[PDB]
Amino acid sequence: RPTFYRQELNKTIWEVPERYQNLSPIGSGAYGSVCAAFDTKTGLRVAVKKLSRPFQSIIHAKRTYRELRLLKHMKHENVIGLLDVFTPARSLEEFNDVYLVTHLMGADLLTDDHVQFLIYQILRGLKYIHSADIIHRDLKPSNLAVNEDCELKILDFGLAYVATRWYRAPEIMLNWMHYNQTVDIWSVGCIMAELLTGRTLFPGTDHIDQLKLILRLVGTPGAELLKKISSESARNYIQSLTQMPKMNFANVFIGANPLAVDLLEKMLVLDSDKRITAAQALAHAYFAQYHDPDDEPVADPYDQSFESRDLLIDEWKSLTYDEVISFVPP
Ligand SMILES: Nc1c(C(=O)c2cccc(OC[C@@H](O)CO)c2)cnn1-c1ccc(F)cc1
Repeated sequence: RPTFYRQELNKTIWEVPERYQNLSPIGSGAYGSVCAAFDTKTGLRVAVKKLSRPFQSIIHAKRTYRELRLLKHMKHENVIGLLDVFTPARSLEEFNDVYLVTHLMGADLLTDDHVQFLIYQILRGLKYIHSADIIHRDLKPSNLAVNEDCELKILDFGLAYVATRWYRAPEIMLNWMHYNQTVDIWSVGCIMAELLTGRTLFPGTDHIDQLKLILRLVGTPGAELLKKISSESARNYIQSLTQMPKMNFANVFIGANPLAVDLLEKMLVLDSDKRITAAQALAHAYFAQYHDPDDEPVADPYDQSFESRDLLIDEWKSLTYDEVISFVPP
């Protein structure tokens, strides 16, 4: 066990191991605050998220457990992974704080070769994630941390402007049909289109407007898709709206690489059974310059049985401590 040091930066208190020096506060969030930090052991710059209020409620307790379990499991070039996890607490009883340490990236979310590399990496990262039955579910430019090699990593959570709903698959925002992993692909689509044009594709001012903007482009659900809407409420809503034709995506993404536009038509379909998977998306002609199937690996199986559990603050708290204790750096 290493020795720690204390620090107040931005009204929040920080208790890290000496091995992490020069804490620079660089971003904040709903579930915590990230500091930049130099790691004396590896000689690398790293990020440190101190989870804010990790064990305040059953919802916080579970969430904290969830975050740790996922980062511990993520091992991939395009997905943010745990370099170190620690706590100033010397026992489970005192255990009140959780710090997560990962790589320092650079920034967030240009030429068609850039879009290609960036989107390639996101989709290489969603192939993996998706392979372990995980769905990012809130994929957006600010969970996409790039450095100057242009090298991408998917963040579990971003930093703090961009509305989440600007990037949500209709299905999982209007709760309107059975959803699958391909909710992230809708987002990648929305992200990809932004990189190409410079403009948010679906810059909606709320749920109803968002749906208006998506339908402008993609067209109202036809009889084959209306068929799969499970909500009495939403079928009503859709069918009542004034009917819109589907657009030619070349007329909307003009001068964009025709292969880029083909990938877009393939990602931005309402019918989540038709939508292109990550694994499929990589084999698209658009990525010819980077696609390599012997190097788009899948992930170890991931036990999310815990998601279906109702436990007590203290129990979750204990499982998390377990995961701190059971860590091994790479
Ligand atoms: N690794 C990162 C970053 C970054 O590296 C990052 C992201 C965007 C911008 C950014 O700025 C870097 C420079 O401005 C400061 O050196 C860093 C932001 N959050 N996280 C993160 C940390 C610990 C976790 F457990 C989970 C996620």
